[PDB]
Amino acid sequence: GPMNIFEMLRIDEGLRLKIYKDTEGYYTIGIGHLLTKSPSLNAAKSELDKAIGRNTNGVITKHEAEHLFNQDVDAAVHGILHNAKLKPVYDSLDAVRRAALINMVFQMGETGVAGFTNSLRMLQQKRWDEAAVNLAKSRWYNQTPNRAKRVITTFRTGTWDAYK
Amino acid sequence: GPMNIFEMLRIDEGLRLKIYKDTEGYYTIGIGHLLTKSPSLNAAKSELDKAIGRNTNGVITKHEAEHLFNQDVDAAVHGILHNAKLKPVYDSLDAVRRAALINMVFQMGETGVAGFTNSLRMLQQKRWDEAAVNLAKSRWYNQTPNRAKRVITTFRTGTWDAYK
Ligand SMILES: [Cl-]
Ligand SMILES: [Cl-]
Ligand SMILES: [Cu+2]
Ligand SMILES: [Cu+2]
Repeated sequence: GPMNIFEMLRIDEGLRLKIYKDTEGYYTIGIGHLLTKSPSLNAAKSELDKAIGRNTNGVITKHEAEHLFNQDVDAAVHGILHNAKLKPVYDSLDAVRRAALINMVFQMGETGVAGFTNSLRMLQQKRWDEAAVNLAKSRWYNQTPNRAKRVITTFRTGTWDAYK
Repeated sequence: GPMNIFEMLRIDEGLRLKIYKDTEGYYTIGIGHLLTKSPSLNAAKSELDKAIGRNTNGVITKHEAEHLFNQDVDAAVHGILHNAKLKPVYDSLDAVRRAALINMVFQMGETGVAGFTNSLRMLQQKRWDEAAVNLAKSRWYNQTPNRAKRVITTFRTGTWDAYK
């Protein structure tokens, strides 16, 4: 198998077939698919049953998680292209550097990554080292350091060495 | 290896970005995606708007068409796996020939393909020439000869020769 965004996020997020609380405490399933920010487990069960189209009882198959994963990766890509701040940054970046941005939008969302501003401007201006240093000072690095370290390596080197 | 089921159906079905009527007469779009059995263009446009999530106005993009195509191919595979007559034939076939069975299901549906009792039994028993002769005797061959010929050649030879 070769290297791509789908294989990148698979190593980062991992697979979980049952409803679990994430790093922020929100109910999630599959390959890091956020169900609800609501504190109720029942609220998450309704969102899951909606996304799958059957009574899941908080349990899904690997294939069912693959569908959500492919849908989330695609949603992240379209989200970047529809965001006025994210799209000019995206188009400038190369194939491998685009994947690193998708990873962040998969993890934090459209609005969350668009709030970086300075780091986004640095990547658009091709300043790879300056952006890498600035990303470590962010709240994203303090919360998930293992995750961010691999993404920062991808944005600075322009290669997928952090996964090889 | 650029040849597979997706490429096989791209050749057989073709790509159309405007609402068209199939061989049967029903409103279709993309790479053979059935919209409705209704003879209304207003009803089909509504079914296309609900499938995409925007005011399409009868026209879709190549990307939107690839989404519907991936959904239909997946649905065709599930149709085989959920069917008790289709699954043992599927599991006994090689990769190239599995694609020819998915092709038939994509085109006719799980129920219609299960009606080829004798031909399916011949495919399960590895009787390639006998299956080829019997499949040509069907209404499927009379209604759409050129597509059936290709699928038959694939089942007969176990190669991609009918396409490339
Ligand atoms: Cl997500
Ligand atoms: Cl038959
Ligand atoms: Cu898409
Ligand atoms: Cu599926």
